[PDB]
Amino acid sequence: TGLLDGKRILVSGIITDSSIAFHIARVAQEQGAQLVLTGFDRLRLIQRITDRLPAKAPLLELDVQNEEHLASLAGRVTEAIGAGNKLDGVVHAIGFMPQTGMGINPFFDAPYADVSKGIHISAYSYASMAKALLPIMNPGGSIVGMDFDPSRAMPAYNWMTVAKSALESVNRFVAREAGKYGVRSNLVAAGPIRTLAMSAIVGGALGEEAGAQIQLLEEGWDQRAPIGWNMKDATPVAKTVCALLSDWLPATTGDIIYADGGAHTQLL
Amino acid sequence: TGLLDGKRILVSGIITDSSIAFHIARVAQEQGAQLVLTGFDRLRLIQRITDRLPAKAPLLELDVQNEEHLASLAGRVTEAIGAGNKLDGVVHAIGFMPQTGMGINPFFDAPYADVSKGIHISAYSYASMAKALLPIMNPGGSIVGMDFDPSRAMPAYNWMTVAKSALESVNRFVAREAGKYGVRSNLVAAGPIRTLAMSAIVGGALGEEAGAQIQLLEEGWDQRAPIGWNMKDATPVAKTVCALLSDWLPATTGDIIYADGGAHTQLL
Amino acid sequence: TGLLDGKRILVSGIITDSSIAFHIARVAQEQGAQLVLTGFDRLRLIQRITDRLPAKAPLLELDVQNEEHLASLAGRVTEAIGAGNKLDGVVHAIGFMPQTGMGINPFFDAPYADVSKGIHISAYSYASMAKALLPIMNPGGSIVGMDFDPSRAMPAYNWMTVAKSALESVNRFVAREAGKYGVRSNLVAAGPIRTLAMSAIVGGALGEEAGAQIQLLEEGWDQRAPIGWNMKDATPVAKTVCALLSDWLPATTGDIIYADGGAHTQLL
Amino acid sequence: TGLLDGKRILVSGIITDSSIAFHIARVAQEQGAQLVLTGFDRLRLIQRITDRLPAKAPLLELDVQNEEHLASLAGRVTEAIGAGNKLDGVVHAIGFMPQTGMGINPFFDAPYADVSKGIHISAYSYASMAKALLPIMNPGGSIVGMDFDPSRAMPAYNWMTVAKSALESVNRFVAREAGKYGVRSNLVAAGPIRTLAMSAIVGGALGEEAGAQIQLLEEGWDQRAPIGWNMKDATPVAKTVCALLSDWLPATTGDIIYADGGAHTQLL
Repeated sequence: TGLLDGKRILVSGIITDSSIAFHIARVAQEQGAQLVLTGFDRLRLIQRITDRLPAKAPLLELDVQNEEHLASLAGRVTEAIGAGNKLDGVVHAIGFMPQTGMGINPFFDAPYADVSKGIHISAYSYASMAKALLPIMNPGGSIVGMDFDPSRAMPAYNWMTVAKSALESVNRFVAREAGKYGVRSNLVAAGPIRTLAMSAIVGGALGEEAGAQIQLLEEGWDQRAPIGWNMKDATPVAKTVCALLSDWLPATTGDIIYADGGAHTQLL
Repeated sequence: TGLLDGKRILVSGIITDSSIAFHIARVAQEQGAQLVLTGFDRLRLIQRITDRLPAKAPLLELDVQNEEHLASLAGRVTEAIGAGNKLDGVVHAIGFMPQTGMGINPFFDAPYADVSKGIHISAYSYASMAKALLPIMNPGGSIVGMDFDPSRAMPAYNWMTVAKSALESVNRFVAREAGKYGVRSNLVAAGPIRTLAMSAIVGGALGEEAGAQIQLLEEGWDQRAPIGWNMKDATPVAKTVCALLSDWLPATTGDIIYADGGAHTQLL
Repeated sequence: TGLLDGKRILVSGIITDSSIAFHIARVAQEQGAQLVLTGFDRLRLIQRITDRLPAKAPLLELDVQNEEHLASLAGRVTEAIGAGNKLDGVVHAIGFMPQTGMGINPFFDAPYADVSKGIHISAYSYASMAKALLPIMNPGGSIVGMDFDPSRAMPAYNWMTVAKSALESVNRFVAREAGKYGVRSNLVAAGPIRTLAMSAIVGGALGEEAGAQIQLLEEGWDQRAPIGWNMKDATPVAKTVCALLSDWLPATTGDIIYADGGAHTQLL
Repeated sequence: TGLLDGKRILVSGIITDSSIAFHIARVAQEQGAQLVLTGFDRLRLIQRITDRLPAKAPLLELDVQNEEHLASLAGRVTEAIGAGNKLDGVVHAIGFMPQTGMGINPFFDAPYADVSKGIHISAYSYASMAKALLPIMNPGGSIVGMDFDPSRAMPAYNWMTVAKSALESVNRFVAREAGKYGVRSNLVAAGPIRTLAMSAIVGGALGEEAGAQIQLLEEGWDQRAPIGWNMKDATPVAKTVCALLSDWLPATTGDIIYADGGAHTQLL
């Protein structure tokens, strides 16, 4: 059976088999969910890099900045899951901020064009995935986005934090649209997960000054977290997203679940 | 198979079979948990109630304000669960504020003795129960208290709100103690549930003024909750506690999960 | 005498004489501030309106979306205030959301173009103005923007709420930059004031259907506010901004001061 | 002239001359306020300290744990300020947790009688004084308590933190009551300041480990604070308290002003 047994869940954001979305997809399939995966205009690129999930899953093209991809999402999901089936779950794990908005570009030097793209994909596309999929979501259904607690400013994250503040705000509005469908909308605020993107940042692609800043932020999590924080382990975070996809948090929406080791709840 | 399968879980606070504790225990059992219940005083009267549970559970005595109680709990639990066995969960679902500090009475008119007693039971006993039980908890274990979001003042909850503020703060310190045991500590902040004392609040014993203030409270909650809020139904709360008791929020502690229909995320 | 004696303060966002900006600027002047005003699209109507102010203040053009206006702002402000003088205060009271992102229009129907513009104006420009003006601010300086508590979703406000969420996040990052200059950055989270966007999609008229939600929403401030809320009266919010522009809140930055009658502290 | 000119302000909790409390009174007097002061057992030692204040103030006796002191205070305050004179401000700067609930003693080991006493003095007495004093406050008045951000758990502060959480809640409720008199109630959430029992309770009289763990705690402020935090300067806090005592924050109540260098707004 498993936690998500029977549930039809669309999972966006997988880019690598170390993506938070990939582990979310993984844990979901292990828990019996039936997935529909999405990846940007690169349904063929997500093809190479996800033949690694426990079960096969239809993969669909979605560039969330593409209003056509969005108008047709519901259409192709249905095609994918079977006419007469609906989604039980939607995982939005799409986050992106041009590195001009997050990494060593001064916070002030991030062009709005880039911030705006960061917010399009990171925050707004949450409302657009909700708009696209809510009509093909079952009551008791669950939308989950990925958050990184922006409630305090932090070095390097910069405009991405801004985008996550925006996303949290968007989440409470999604929940209110979502609740007309009996659907809940929540975010999972993850502690830092050193994946493909994060390790190059800390590896100094976005330079010494930002890698340092991220490293020192990211190391504060484990010190802070009463239960610690392994940034190399997406599983706790994937399991939390699946808890949100399950029927075990039936009265939470508009909300944020911290899967951060309890870091956010401790000063030091 | 069940969410909580193979979990040993202490549930405190079942005083009647409608109190969220009862529902927690019930769902916990339906999820495959082996319960140790606590009660104090009317212990033969509490076993009459816990007899209405799906499964037998040892009922131990525990006045949470007391020590031949608290200091002996771990021992008595260990005897109840057996040599070699530890608890995976602790549920604190004890809330008491003398009615002088409740909705009927002016905020300024609650004596400290009563406030103090209400905080002892509702907040400080959370630390007490963690102190008592942590030694006999398994890593990955989970302590959950019951919260009623006190971040905004509400009339006709008065000092109880204050007690829940205190609880929330206690929860975060407990988490930091619990983490040393690999153990989570969280609060489930429930929407308003009618019991036999929060029921006896609205039922008549509060008189017009406090009964109307509480109904205005509870009705706005349903309005606010994007997925709605059912005053009468403890299940969503009970499931949430169980989520928390499960392995599915392994990265959450010091924290609060709002099982409140999302009301706290919406202004109207 | 006067809170703001000797202080030079840039006030942006005066479009009207009822606008929070107008009253901030008036209060600042009554308090002995020397103002610089900025404005954009109807600059001669603006000059008419800034006349209704106790003292004349130069109006400089400033389209916050215009990077060249921004790049030139300090030098114009400086020529306006005389060389060797720097600003002590900056008021950002610019907030705008294309009404696709507000009022009667779905949250889901706002094109991103519109959300992006509103966030540009409402949130990003706060960092823009900080960037433009920090170089010409005195230590002990203050930058204040206008917030509307977006911590909880509400009907109508929609994408403007999201932009206010972004703005609060923007503000904390701006504080971090501003602090280098010994400058504070804070937001005043105002209760609702009727002017030309919390009253021109309001207006007690865009249907007797969902105009009702917003009416419920907005009359909830006065009712929630322990000291009440007067929607017609920008003075208390203007005074709050002035306190932040003063030296009387010298240890507060990256922060939000709620000038809302304490409504957001109260659930009902 | 003066910020608080004409203001009759009662200030409680002056117990050292290095206090936030002592500096609130000093700054209040420098700003024209006529003070009334209160103290309890160490009455010679308090009358000594308050002599260090630039102006004479009546010192009245007030054990906030004493319902006779409280039910009486208003009469004595009137006696000292003169019949038909009301207070315009009340400052609650009474904070005390017995040692077992603070610093080095585990959080777990604090007996409730200590916790209860700390909460009585630190939180409940905020409602006590408001109740004692609201009847003799002017509309336009202002009650201010001293907070220390308890939103996240930190080492050492322990049950003091819990007390602070409770106070924050108490304040929101005080605002309800107070708002019936035209009176605001707010807390100033100060950064760590080094007092007398902070040249003891972190200076050199808790241990070696409680003058380096509270020190490590407290020095993260100045790191985090965008405009910095001087542990030794209670003036920014005293001034913030006076802002709140002034008419410059007329729309804020039930609230918390963070005079903490903006530290709570920033993660690293």
